[PDB]
Amino acid sequence: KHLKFIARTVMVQEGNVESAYRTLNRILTMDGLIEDIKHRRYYEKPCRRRQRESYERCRRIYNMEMARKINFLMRKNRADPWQGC
Amino acid sequence: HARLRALNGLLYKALTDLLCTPEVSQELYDLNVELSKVSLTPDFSACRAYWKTTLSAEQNAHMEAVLQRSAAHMRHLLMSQQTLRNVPPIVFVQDKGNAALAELDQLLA
Amino acid sequence: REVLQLQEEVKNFITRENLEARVEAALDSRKNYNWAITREGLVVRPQR
Amino acid sequence: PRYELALILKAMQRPETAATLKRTIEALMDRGAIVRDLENLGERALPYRISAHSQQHNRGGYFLVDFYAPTAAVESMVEHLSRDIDVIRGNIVKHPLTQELKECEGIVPVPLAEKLYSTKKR
Amino acid sequence: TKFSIYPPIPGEESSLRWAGKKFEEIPIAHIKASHNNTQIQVVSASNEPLAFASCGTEGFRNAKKGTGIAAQTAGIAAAARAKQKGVIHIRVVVKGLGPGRLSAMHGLIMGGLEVISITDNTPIPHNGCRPRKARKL
Amino acid sequence: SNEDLPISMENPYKEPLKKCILCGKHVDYKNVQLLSQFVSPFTGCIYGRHITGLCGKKQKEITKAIKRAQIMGFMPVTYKDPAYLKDPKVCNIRYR
Amino acid sequence: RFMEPYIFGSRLDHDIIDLEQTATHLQLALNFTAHMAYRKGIILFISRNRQFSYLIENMARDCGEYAHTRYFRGGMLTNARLLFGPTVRLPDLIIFLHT
Amino acid sequence: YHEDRIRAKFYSVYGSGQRAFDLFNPNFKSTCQRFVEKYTELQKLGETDEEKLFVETGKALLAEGVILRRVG
RNA sequence: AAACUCAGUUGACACAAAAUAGACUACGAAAGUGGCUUUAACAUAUCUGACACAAUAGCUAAGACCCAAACUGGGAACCCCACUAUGCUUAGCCCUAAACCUCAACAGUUAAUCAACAAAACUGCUCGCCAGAACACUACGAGCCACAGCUUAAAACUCAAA
RNA sequence: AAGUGUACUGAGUGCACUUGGAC
Ligand code: FES
Ligand SMILES: [Mg+2]
Ligand SMILES: [Mg+2]
Ligand SMILES: [Mg+2]
Ligand SMILES: [Mg+2]
Repeated sequence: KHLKFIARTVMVQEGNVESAYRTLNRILTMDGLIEDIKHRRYYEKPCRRRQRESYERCRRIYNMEMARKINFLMRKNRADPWQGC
Repeated sequence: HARLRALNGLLYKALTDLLCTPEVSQELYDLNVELSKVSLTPDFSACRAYWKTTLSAEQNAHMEAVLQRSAAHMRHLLMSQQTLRNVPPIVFVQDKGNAALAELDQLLA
Repeated sequence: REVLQLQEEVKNFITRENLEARVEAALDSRKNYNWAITREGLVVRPQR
Repeated sequence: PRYELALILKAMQRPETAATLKRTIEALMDRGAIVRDLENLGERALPYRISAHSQQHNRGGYFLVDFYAPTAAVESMVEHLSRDIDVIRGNIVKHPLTQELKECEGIVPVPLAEKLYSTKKR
Repeated sequence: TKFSIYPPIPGEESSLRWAGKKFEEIPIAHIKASHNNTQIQVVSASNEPLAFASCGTEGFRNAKKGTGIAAQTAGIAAAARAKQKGVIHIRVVVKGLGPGRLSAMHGLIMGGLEVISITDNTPIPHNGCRPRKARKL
Repeated sequence: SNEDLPISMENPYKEPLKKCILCGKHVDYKNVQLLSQFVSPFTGCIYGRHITGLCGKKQKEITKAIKRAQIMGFMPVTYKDPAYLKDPKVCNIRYR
Repeated sequence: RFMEPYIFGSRLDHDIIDLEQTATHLQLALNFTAHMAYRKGIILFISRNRQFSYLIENMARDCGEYAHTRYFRGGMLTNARLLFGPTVRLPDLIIFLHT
Repeated sequence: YHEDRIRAKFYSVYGSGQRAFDLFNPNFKSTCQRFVEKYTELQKLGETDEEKLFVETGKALLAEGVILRRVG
């Protein structure tokens, strides 16, 4: 019931349809529509969905913390300033 | 085994669909990886995804590194999609069989 | 103070006596509720 | 209490729209509402096609009838608006100004996630 | 003027044209890319069917339908039909995630129709029909 | 006793909390021009707080306003309305 | 936690060590070290701060007492007899420049 | 310390300026320290209003020749 | 393969389900509660403590039936196709779940750590519950039923284990 | 994958639930 071609439409620039399609697919993935489509191909039972969401949140937070720790401690990799000791 | 063959076909299709999009990662998507085939170990201990290699050595190395880094995420994505209830660890193996044909045709030309 | 202000407002409410005139005046007029906000919290009222 | 009636009316002529608004205010008064004020947001294209009374429309006139009515009058008003044909879509809400703008000092600090992992010697 | 990737506003004086035709007037090339088929339909702005094509029409059978070459052939055939009908420019709109999703556009271009706007219309249900349970092998 | 004894007082060097861009400003379900700022241009998907940079209260208020406008016909559902594309970009997104 | 009694206070989330307590403790520690030196005991300076390893080694050499700033092999004290010899004399006092 | 209020307000109004801290000199006194001293003596004079003390301290240091550059 | 002659666009169009927000952790006693609006509304002493509820499943009468689907059938248990109970509304029933944060209510503490793992360790106070395993979510009786089931719940025999 | 409840069928399946599993 909406207007057509306003949603998920990308104008091809100079005919590089490959680039335009890549941009469109990037948009879909960023908004998670591909996630929804491929997850809704089949029915995930509510228990499984809850477990999956909890696992995803835990993994996201763990990865964020690990990356932050790695970035924080990377500075110490500088060559030894007291070599020979 | 027919079950193993069917599993290989389904996993090949699923992995191709996964790589069709940036779902795994934008970095992986930009590399435009093409999968030659999928083979499951007889005991179901591993799933080898044979991907076609390019001519550029640095590109091959970078693609291999990214694939190794994203294998676990791809496994999780499959198990979440329920394409297979249980998926063994995924191993990405370089494929170079077509080089013989290519260089033959080059010489024969 | 609250009720005192309310009393003043009631004089400007709508009644059957002023119903038609108020309806026509509203039709002539046009209120606007659209306005964006910048990154710094500056209301950007839209020119008409 | 103080309600706001957001009313999208079928786009049409000035005498027609005036008659429809008069009829709506008459219905409100019969239902006992004390109509406070009438606002017009003009005509514009509906965001999405809306069907009503064996018909569909793409342009509509927006209005906000602010009023006070006994609680019971709301169901009757909804039924009346639904039955009316000149109304593309009518909705009734608690008037936003009734709700108090509770003041927030700002964004409170975010500590480490609340006990998302154990504290045992592990 | 610098390029923009949003579609032109319908009912707006946009200087952009294609052979003098306005964007809204340009025919629309629906592309339905399912798991086991790819169908293309170039239809006038009045949705007059101008050209239709599919893997079944091009003769690719069963599994062979889900191939980039089959999609390319379907696109080429649709392009030839539309050209015979007098079509030059086309607004591509696609739904589904079939393998020939891009090969269809490739074949259409190879057949000689200028794609001016790539659009998606995938039927993503907010919440509706409960999908069938998951396979198991 | 001794005048150099440190005193019990609250932190004067503490800075005020970083008010969210909407804090203290009333969100409304009719301000489509505002709500559009917090939805995806290409799909209309509501951005999460990690993208909108809004506290929980105002994020929930924006969500409710968006849903109300969408159901009452004030806002398009599947896309940010084109009339508001030029509005200031208030969401940390990097499509391009 | 155990340094709370010695911490004078916090200044912008930075601890300040009570210099009165530090002065008393340093008086006692220097007095004890001097007494051991006078009694001709063996004093050993230990610290694993590579920034000050060189300074500590030189100070130990200058004062005659011994130093161990390098990696600490396991049991250099518990298994001293086997690592050094049955008759080895163990340090009579240790000074941890860094604990 | 009570003077921490004055220091905070001075930093808010004028920032760190340019008289960088020579942390090695124990007797070092910065522009903020001078403002604190002048504020203290002004309060001791008998004047008690906080804002008046602040503004008059700023003016007095200006007269003394202090370049109380404003941060914002 | 089987099956349908149906398929694509456009338009109309639900009594079904409720993307995104949700990376939020709120409400409720528990079960549960994530579309919108309105109405009604979320007990209490400033303690603990047996009639009222109780997910999914299931039954009765009538409706709805897009989609999904035990069972059935067909195709080469598991896979594909179609379809039924059933999932839905109303009005009544049944009262069981890994009904789980497997961590009872209330008050309090961080003083000296402690089988092990798990959700750091404890104090006070109250109610409920256990006294090896299996026999045994069983038999007998009884209650609810309204007859095929649930709750309560043993004994004998056996063993030095569990 | 395992299991609880429940129902059909003759060990599986259907619905919900738990991790006393993996990502
Ligand atoms: S931070 Fe105060 S209302 Fe959002
Ligand atoms: Mg009680
Ligand atoms: Mg009880
Ligand atoms: Mg029940
Ligand atoms: Mg049925």
